[PDB]
Amino acid sequence: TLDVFTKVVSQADSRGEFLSNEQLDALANVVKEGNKRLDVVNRITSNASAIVTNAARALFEEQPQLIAPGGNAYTNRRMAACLRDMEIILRYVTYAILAGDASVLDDRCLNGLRETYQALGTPGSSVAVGVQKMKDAAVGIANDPNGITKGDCSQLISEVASYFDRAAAAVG
Amino acid sequence: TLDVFTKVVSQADSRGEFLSNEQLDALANVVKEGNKRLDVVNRITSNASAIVTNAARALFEEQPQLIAPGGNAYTNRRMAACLRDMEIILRYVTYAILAGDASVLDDRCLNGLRETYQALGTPGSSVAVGVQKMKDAAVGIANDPNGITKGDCSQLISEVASYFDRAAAAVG
Amino acid sequence: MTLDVFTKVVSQADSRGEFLSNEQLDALANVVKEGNKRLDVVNRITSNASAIVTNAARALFEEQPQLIAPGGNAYTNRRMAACLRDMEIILRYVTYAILAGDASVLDDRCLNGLRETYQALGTPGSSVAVGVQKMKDAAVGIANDPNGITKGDCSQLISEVASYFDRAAAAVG
Amino acid sequence: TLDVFTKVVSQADSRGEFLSNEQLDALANVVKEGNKRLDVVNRITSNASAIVTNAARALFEEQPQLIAPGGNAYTNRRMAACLRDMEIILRYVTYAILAGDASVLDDRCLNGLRETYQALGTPGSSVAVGVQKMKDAAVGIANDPNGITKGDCSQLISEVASYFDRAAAAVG
Amino acid sequence: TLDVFTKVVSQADSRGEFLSNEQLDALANVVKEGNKRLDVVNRITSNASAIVTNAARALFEEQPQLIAPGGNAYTNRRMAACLRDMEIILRYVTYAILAGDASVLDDRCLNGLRETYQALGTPGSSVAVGVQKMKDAAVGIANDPNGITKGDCSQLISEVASYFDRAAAAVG
Amino acid sequence: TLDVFTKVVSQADSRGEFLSNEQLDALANVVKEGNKRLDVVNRITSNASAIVTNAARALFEEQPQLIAPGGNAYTNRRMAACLRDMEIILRYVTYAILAGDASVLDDRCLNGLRETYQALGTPGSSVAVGVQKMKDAAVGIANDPNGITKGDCSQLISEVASYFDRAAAAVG
Amino acid sequence: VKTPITEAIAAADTQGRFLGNTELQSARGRYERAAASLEAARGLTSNAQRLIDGATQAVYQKFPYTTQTPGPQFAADSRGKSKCARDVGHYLRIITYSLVAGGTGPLDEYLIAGLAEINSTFDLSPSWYVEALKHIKANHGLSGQAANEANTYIDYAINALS
Amino acid sequence: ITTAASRLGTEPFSDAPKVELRPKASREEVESVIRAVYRHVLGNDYILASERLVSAESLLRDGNLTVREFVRSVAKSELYKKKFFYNSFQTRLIELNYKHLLGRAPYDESEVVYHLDLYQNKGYDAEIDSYIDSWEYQSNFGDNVVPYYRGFETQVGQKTAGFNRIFRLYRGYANSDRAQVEGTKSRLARELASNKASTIVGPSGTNDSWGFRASADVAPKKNLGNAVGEGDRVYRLEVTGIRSPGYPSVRRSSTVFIVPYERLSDKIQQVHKQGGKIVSVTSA
Ligand SMILES: CCC1=C(C)/C(=C/C2=NC(=C\c3[nH]c(/C=C4\NC(=O)[C@H](C)[C@H]4CC)c(C)c3CCC(=O)O)/C(CCC(=O)O)=C2C)NC1=O
Ligand SMILES: CCC1=C(C)/C(=C/C2=NC(=C\c3[nH]c(/C=C4\NC(=O)[C@H](C)[C@H]4CC)c(C)c3CCC(=O)O)/C(CCC(=O)O)=C2C)NC1=O
Ligand SMILES: CCC1=C(C)/C(=C/C2=NC(=C\c3[nH]c(/C=C4\NC(=O)[C@H](C)[C@H]4CC)c(C)c3CCC(=O)O)/C(CCC(=O)O)=C2C)NC1=O
Ligand SMILES: CCC1=C(C)/C(=C/C2=NC(=C\c3[nH]c(/C=C4\NC(=O)[C@H](C)[C@H]4CC)c(C)c3CCC(=O)O)/C(CCC(=O)O)=C2C)NC1=O
Ligand SMILES: CCC1=C(C)/C(=C/C2=NC(=C\c3[nH]c(/C=C4\NC(=O)[C@H](C)[C@H]4CC)c(C)c3CCC(=O)O)/C(CCC(=O)O)=C2C)NC1=O
Ligand SMILES: CCC1=C(C)/C(=C/C2=NC(=C\c3[nH]c(/C=C4\NC(=O)[C@H](C)[C@H]4CC)c(C)c3CCC(=O)O)/C(CCC(=O)O)=C2C)NC1=O
Ligand SMILES: CCC1=C(C)/C(=C/C2=NC(=C\c3[nH]c(/C=C4\NC(=O)[C@H](C)[C@H]4CC)c(C)c3CCC(=O)O)/C(CCC(=O)O)=C2C)NC1=O
Ligand SMILES: CCC1=C(C)/C(=C/C2=NC(=C\c3[nH]c(/C=C4\NC(=O)[C@H](C)[C@H]4CC)c(C)c3CCC(=O)O)/C(CCC(=O)O)=C2C)NC1=O
Ligand SMILES: CCC1=C(C)/C(=C/C2=NC(=C\c3[nH]c(/C=C4\NC(=O)[C@H](C)[C@H]4CC)c(C)c3CCC(=O)O)/C(CCC(=O)O)=C2C)NC1=O
Ligand SMILES: CCC1=C(C)/C(=C/C2=NC(=C\c3[nH]c(/C=C4\NC(=O)[C@H](C)[C@H]4CC)c(C)c3CCC(=O)O)/C(CCC(=O)O)=C2C)NC1=O
Ligand SMILES: CCC1=C(C)/C(=C/C2=NC(=C\c3[nH]c(/C=C4\NC(=O)[C@H](C)[C@H]4CC)c(C)c3CCC(=O)O)/C(CCC(=O)O)=C2C)NC1=O
Ligand SMILES: CCC1=C(C)/C(=C/C2=NC(=C\c3[nH]c(/C=C4\NC(=O)[C@H](C)[C@H]4CC)c(C)c3CCC(=O)O)/C(CCC(=O)O)=C2C)NC1=O
Ligand SMILES: CCC1=C(C)/C(=C/C2=NC(=C\c3[nH]c(/C=C4\NC(=O)[C@H](C)[C@H]4CC)c(C)c3CCC(=O)O)/C(CCC(=O)O)=C2C)NC1=O
Repeated sequence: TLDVFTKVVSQADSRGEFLSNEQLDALANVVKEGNKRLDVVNRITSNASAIVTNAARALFEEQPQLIAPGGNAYTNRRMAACLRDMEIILRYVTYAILAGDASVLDDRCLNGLRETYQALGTPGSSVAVGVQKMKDAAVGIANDPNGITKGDCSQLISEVASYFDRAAAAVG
Repeated sequence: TLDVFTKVVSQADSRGEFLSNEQLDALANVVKEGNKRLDVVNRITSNASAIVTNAARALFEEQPQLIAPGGNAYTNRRMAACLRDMEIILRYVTYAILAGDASVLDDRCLNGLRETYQALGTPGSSVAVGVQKMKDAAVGIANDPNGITKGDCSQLISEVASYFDRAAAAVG
Repeated sequence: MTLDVFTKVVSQADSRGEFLSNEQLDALANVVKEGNKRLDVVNRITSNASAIVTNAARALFEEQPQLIAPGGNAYTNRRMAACLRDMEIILRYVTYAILAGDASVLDDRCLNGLRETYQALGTPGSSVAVGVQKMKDAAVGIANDPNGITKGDCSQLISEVASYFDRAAAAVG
Repeated sequence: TLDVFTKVVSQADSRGEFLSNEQLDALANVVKEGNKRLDVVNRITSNASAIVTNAARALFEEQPQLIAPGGNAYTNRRMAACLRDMEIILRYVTYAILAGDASVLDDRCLNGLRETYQALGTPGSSVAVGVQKMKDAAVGIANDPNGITKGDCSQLISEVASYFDRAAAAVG
Repeated sequence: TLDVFTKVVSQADSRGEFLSNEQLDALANVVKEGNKRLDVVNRITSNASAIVTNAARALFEEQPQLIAPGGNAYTNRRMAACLRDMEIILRYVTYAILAGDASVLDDRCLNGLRETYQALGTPGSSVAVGVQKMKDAAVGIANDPNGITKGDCSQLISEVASYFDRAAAAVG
Repeated sequence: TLDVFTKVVSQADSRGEFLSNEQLDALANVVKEGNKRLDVVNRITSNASAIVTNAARALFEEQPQLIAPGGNAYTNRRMAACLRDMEIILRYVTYAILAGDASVLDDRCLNGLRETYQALGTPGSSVAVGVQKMKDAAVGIANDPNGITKGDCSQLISEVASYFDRAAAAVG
Repeated sequence: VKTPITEAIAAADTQGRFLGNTELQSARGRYERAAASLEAARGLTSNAQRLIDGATQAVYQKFPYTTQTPGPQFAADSRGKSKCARDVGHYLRIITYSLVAGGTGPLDEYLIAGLAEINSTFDLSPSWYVEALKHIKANHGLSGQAANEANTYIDYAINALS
Repeated sequence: ITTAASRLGTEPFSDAPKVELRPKASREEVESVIRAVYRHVLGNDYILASERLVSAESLLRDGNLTVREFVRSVAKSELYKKKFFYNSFQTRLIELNYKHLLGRAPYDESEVVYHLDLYQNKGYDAEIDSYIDSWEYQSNFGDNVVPYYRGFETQVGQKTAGFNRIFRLYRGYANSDRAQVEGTKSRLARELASNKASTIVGPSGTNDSWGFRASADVAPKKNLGNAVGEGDRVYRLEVTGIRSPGYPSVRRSSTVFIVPYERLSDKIQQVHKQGGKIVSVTSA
């Protein structure tokens, strides 16, 4: 588990020097940009259950044999299996935006996930068609103009979508 | 590549004894029934191209999304490609009836076929619905009463259908 | 996993997603009809279960006599009790296969990782399947003998009782 | 290899409908802004070799153990190894701006790069400190105006820097 | 491919210092003890074919089912297979004594050999019973008191047997 | 592979002088007429398959022993052989009109073609009776008055027919 | 990596045969030959600090503009002169490495592999380093056959420079 | 590999005759030459009529072009580039080109280092030439010899780490090279630079257990601890796919369990209760 605050410590320990002033001016922007990050996470987790089924209205409608008899999402515990861990993508992507660095994402969704997904027999590439459909709905909710004072969240929007692209790369 | 003649050698080599007289009486019945087997293969191979499309008149009519836009038999090389692979079932089932043992069948259609069929994204179970439709047409052709002197090849016929059932088991 | 004759004709019928046809039910009606014979026959194997194993061990070791001679892997006494500990486990799962009527419960226990341990340990793998064939020669001799039992053809069961031993010898050798 | 023109075909094939008029008005803006990109792209490739060493004037000066004895950029073919493929980042980022979509970028720099970079022993995080230093020099050249008619180039530039951020995310 | 001369370079490159004087006094003993090593190798390669069959008079006599019908050394190609690579142990052990370091031994006989020996079905432990029988015959020849001026072969001799013990450890 | 643009470079390199102004006025003329060259090529390639069989309605009807038993166009792969390379004449003549110079034509259809056509046994002179029949149909299509702005295409047409005459001279 | 003991191995390994007397002849040369090569290693290691600052101030003589022109590549300020003794001091390491190995391998793998790629990018002219190595081969003070020994590998780095 | 040929699926390639274009061609042999070049160079991908390379087949019939200079024409075509080159990583290309043309796995790291330096300065055009104009190609394939699978055989000193990797390149007879279950990513980039050689998984189907490739964080291959067994008798176990409550109880399948000799009787019964199948059992 690493951070933005702790990773700029950990490489600074490996070189064994004191922290420079332009690293502290970098972290001062992280504290300054910190409030926005909290707001983004709050909206994702409050619409967390609404994202997953709305991704499941397209993850299964686009590849309709998966549900149909024979596919690996066919029976009912198999169907509840790809809602049990469609949300675990959201459970750890929201941990990554909170920490601000994807080093907590790559131990849980990216570490051994591509190994089980050929051991089980599930289509690995049929996950990353719908994690992209989560990202299309996650940054849409995140960018909402209602109930929040206007501010620039562009850094979060593009590197929020970078966490989904890392979440799709190690499965496909 | 094994046979009926060569497999009763190969286990007899592993025990290291001479061939017994009741194994030679077994093989004498295999020679006696040899004429019937040749006739069956000839009938199948002469109606080989007529079987495949008549199976494709039901493989796609029963699961009609497959050629509809989105299915994996949709575009034209995908349609043609599937047909080419489908016959190869008939190319090796006819090799199995010729050899009389399914040991040449399990290296080509049964060995790694279930691995590619989740790597590509094709429905594996949607093959074995139509290989059964080949078997319904293959043993119907073999059974014909026209142009052939009558004899009882029912034993030969049943284990023709066992090769199709092995061809459907390792894909589904 | 554990499958049957009754459950495997369900499981492929689920994968195609259709109702069960009438000729599949006429097939299963013969399975119920031929079902009684299997139980009586299978009781004869388990009642002579311990008598088979040593009578196979009068030939498994007499034919390859270095195995119990000093140096072989059946030499010392726990090593000898090791190939009676699991000579019977072949019979423990072959009798499960004849009961279920399908070898899908046989291939998870005796056929799955057995050929991997048998080169990790150092035991001769091919010296097992010389004696599992000697079990099959004694198993179908007991199951066919008609003693104090009404006589009906038992041919279908016997041929494919011996097919379970041949599957049990193929994945070890 | 996908495009802006071909990707709006490829999802339109998956739904199987004709292309809508507002997709063609979208592509008409892509043609309209097309001339600027060629101009923008040409400035990167003409200053392509000048970027790499000027990034190497800071990639090694900031983490100076790397070329000091012991680091993985120490010996001379090891040093020429991180100029051999510092430019391959620029070789494929310029392909991404030309195509207009990062789908050609993610097969070459983002696909298996994070796997080799723990197999070799190179610091993976010490790449993305300097790919950011490339982006600081790439958008400085692409924006600077000398002897060119002036039009807003804000849209092209922001998503030029998005390709570098995707190039830094899958290595770190 | 490493050496005694090149491995004391390669760790000395990783620390980035000049070679010390006691490392050069170490290598001066290697040159001084160098002549003895050549003599030992010459006697092994001249009795190379005589070792292999004399090991095969005991590798098969001690485990006699291997040759007998059923064992993996039974048929004739199979038998010539464990003479085609019984000597490859001697082909690379003699390369190890020539180089003076086992780093050329571990890429060919020790790298993937334990993986094929469970993929093929051969007994892996039944190799290292006879590689020990090679070592009992190799150091018996390399120690000879006839036709050679007396000298100390104690250091050259013990670590010749260490290469056979490394050759038996990664197979068993 | 040479051009009109590159051949006026290549002789200008051999004399080693700068390009004169009347050579640039010559190349400026080509740019002005550049649209016409593109238009002619497009028409030919869109009617490319329609030319070949309509030439084959006369190449074989005029010399009718060729497909009669005994001729070298008799059997069916022999017949498909003089349609597999009747079009290769059109494949490289259209490359010559695109490049604007016949230097790409003379390496493929004119280089060793007259050597194979006495090695095989085919009539070489019976090709150039029908390549003239292609030219009679090619310049008839490239000269249409419908759907194209009208300008004389004679400068282009006469030296389109010069490429067919070069294509007939080196075969006959 | 390239060594006469290694070159005997990789020749005999690609043929799939044992070590013949022709590979085994070759091993002998390093043993006989090396005895004089390790003489050349101690001659350069003991005189190492005299030879580096003897070299990096000799290149400043023939190229006086290299200390005057303000450039990152040029050794104008102290940072270039700090990287001067690093680079020339890297050369005497690899020359002493290829001495005790007997082959040109460590010279071939550490120093000259990809040297044309790096000198074009950083604009370091290779005429600088060849001027330092001519100072080393004339001022090492080595004598006898060992003086021949260092003189090959220095001159081998010269030809790979140009 | 007589005994293991069936498991491997290497039974077709074991006794398969090389195709061997004759100095004087005939039509029945020429089309049979082009078929077996199309299977091995393109990894058995189906070739339709537009993909048939009708012009380069045309050159072959004359006899002007030998087999080896035909294989360069199919490798330099966009057809072979459309299937492999445009999606695959560049280390994934190197294991393909060694497999397609030389017929073996990249055994050493230096071959990947050297081939990337060539592609960069000169191009993939000149990179295909470096396989064909090499001594490993000319020694085992003449000018008129169709390339085949030389991986299974001993191959005159090829590293036995290379022998494992060939089974990791292709999965059997029925596979192709765009159709394996790992897709675009490279398969022998991790095992080559780490110099560890993973399990020879057999090909599918005849093997009950196929879904085990070398995981990211696997436990070490040789243990050093006693592993809580009275004596050192430890055997490594590799399970494919473990079914259980999959989020809480078995969070990661296809991992090794390091159990010593005493409980190995018990452990195999524990694995089979979940339903995972054993791949390999390696001592330590
Ligand atoms: C639609 C794009 C958009 C976003 C995302 C946005 C967020 C946003 N959140 C803000 C404030 C804030 N946001 C939070 C949110 C929280 N603090 C906590 O500790 C809680 C856990 C959490 C709520 C659950 C807080 C506490 C503030 C303080 C300032 C305020 O009251 O607005 C502000 C005030 C202005 C600024 O930060 O520059 C912005 C811009 N504004 C925008 O225009
Ligand atoms: C003789 C031994 C043998 C077999 C069996 C074989 C099968 C085989 N089928 C393949 C593809 C394929 N196989 C199918 C088959 C189908 N898809 C569907 O949805 C249908 C239900 C079904 C036809 C009824 C398709 C559609 C492809 C192409 C998939 C793609 O291009 O994405 C491939 C991958 C290579 C390629 O497609 O070029 C192989 C190797 N190859 C062999 O050498
Ligand atoms: C409808 C069910 C049915 C079948 C299948 C059938 C086949 C059949 N084929 C026969 C003969 C035969 N069949 C063949 C066929 C061939 N030999 C070759 O070498 C050729 C390659 C091949 C033809 C292409 C031959 C040569 C005979 C010899 C006897 C005869 O002339 O009938 C006979 C003669 C009687 C007997 O064999 O007992 C039978 C029964 N009879 C039946 O009632
Ligand atoms: C339920 C499926 C299943 C099976 C079959 C199984 C077998 C099994 N056999 C073992 C040993 C063994 N098995 C044998 C067997 C034999 N020796 C011979 O020569 C004969 C050919 C053969 C007897 C017929 C021997 C000798 C050992 C011990 C070898 C040794 O430890 O050196 C061990 C080692 C540790 C232990 O037994 O507790 C296991 C786990 N485990 C399982 O989970
Ligand atoms: C030697 C070859 C041979 C066999 C194997 C054989 C078995 C056999 N068991 C039978 C009956 C039977 N067998 C059983 C046996 C049992 N039912 C249970 O629920 C118990 C668990 C189990 C005894 C432990 C029963 C209950 C019947 C009913 C009919 C009868 O009483 O015979 C019958 C009656 C006739 C028929 O089934 O067609 C046959 C044929 N007959 C033969 O000729
Ligand atoms: C076409 C896309 C593509 C890329 C980019 C690529 C990179 C790549 N860089 C590598 C090594 C390397 N990569 C570097 C680069 C670096 N190390 C450092 O110290 C610096 C921080 C950093 C450069 C800024 C170095 C020095 C090596 C050699 C490391 C070694 O040999 O262990 C390797 C493994 C060995 C090799 O063949 O050279 C690959 C595969 N391969 C590809 O196919
Ligand atoms: C492939 C060869 C090729 C190039 C290179 C090319 C570039 C090119 N850029 C143009 C325009 C332009 N290019 C730019 C670009 C920019 N202005 C800024 O201030 C930004 C920083 C920057 C973008 C980041 C602008 C603003 C225009 C104005 C005209 C237009 O919209 O096209 C035009 C319009 C026509 C003309 O200039 O004669 C040309 C020719 N055309 C070609 O045929
Ligand atoms: C590759 C061809 C080749 C060979 C074969 C070779 C052998 C060789 N062994 C030598 C010495 C020697 N070799 C031995 C070897 C031994 N003495 C014992 O009593 C032990 C039992 C045994 C070692 C096990 C000894 C003791 C010497 C003494 C001289 C020395 O230290 O080199 C020498 C020193 C120079 C000479 O003898 O003229 C030679 C030439 N030189 C070559 O160029
Ligand atoms: C029958 C003899 C004949 C020909 C061949 C002919 C062609 C022809 N093409 C023209 C224009 C043109 N032709 C093209 C064609 C194209 N530009 C592209 O970039 C595309 C790739 C390609 C179509 C696929 C274009 C773009 C023009 C511009 C002028 C116009 O719209 O006519 C014009 C306009 C008048 C002129 O050029 O002087 C002529 C003459 N006119 C004739 O009388
Ligand atoms: C272990 C063998 C080895 C050597 C020798 C080596 C040299 C080497 N010197 C370099 C730069 C340099 N080299 C010099 C040295 C000089 N420039 C001058 O002005 C003087 C004339 C001359 C010294 C006498 C300087 C000043 C730089 C920095 C130039 C720059 O940053 O652009 C660089 C590129 C950047 C770097 O990592 O520092 C390398 C790779 N690398 C190696 O791996
Ligand atoms: C109990 C005594 C005994 C031994 C030792 C033995 C060896 C033996 N090794 C074989 C193959 C093999 N042997 C090797 C070993 C090597 N090839 C290389 O590339 C390396 C140089 C070398 C190892 C250092 C390999 C890789 C195979 C598989 C070759 C093939 O399948 O064609 C084969 C034929 C196929 C087999 O069953 O696996 C036998 C019989 N058999 C025996 O009964
Ligand atoms: C009188 C009208 C007439 C024509 C034109 C004709 C052509 C013709 N060309 C043939 C072969 C051929 N055609 C070519 C020509 C070409 N292949 C290439 O690579 C080039 C692209 C192209 C020339 C530009 C070649 C090289 C062969 C020999 C191919 C083979 O032997 O397989 C063949 C089959 C074999 C033969 O007898 O030589 C015929 C029938 N036959 C006819 O009766
Ligand atoms: C936080 C890291 C982590 C992840 C991600 C994880 C996932 C995960 N998903 C699993 C199963 C599964 N996962 C899926 C998922 C899907 N199948 C489809 O067809 C859909 C496209 C897709 C959902 C969108 C399915 C269907 C299974 C059941 C497979 C089976 O029962 O064989 C399993 C094992 C089976 C189980 O217990 O349910 C794991 C470990 N476990 C972890 O520890």
